[PDB]
Amino acid sequence: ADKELKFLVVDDFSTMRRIVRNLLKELGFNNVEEAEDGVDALNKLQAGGYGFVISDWNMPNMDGLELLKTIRADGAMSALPVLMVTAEAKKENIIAAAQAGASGYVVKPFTAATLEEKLNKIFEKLGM
Amino acid sequence: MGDSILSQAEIDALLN
Ligand code: BEF
Ligand SMILES: [Mg+2]
Repeated sequence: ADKELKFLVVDDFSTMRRIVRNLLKELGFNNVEEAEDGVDALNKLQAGGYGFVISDWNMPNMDGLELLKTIRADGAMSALPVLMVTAEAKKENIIAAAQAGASGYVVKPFTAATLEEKLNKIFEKLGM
Repeated sequence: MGDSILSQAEIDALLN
């Protein structure tokens, strides 16, 4: 992907955001903004310019699944890559994220390799 | 009864 690709990292705790932001930096992506929940995330996405969303599941105001679903139903964001990074690992939830159109799913705690791997596969699709 | 938890590999099968 283009190194100027703009990312939105959504989590209600800074730890995940820092980890993800730093791994993104290691891969060469510095254009990264953060949000603290689904609503906060939607306010920034509506501002436009975003090219990739990575977000937690358990968050107040609007969780990750609901965020994913609104993004997928929005004519201006419907194809936005949405990679879930969350501690949530129960099967019924994994299946739900998949049925709602999640672009990928990484379980917390995750290694640097796992994130780069998942990210790169989504990136390949963005190129075709 | 216990939960149905999926590993990262099982998750990769349908999401990654
Ligand atoms: F709060 Be996230 F789902 F880890
Ligand atoms: Mg073509």
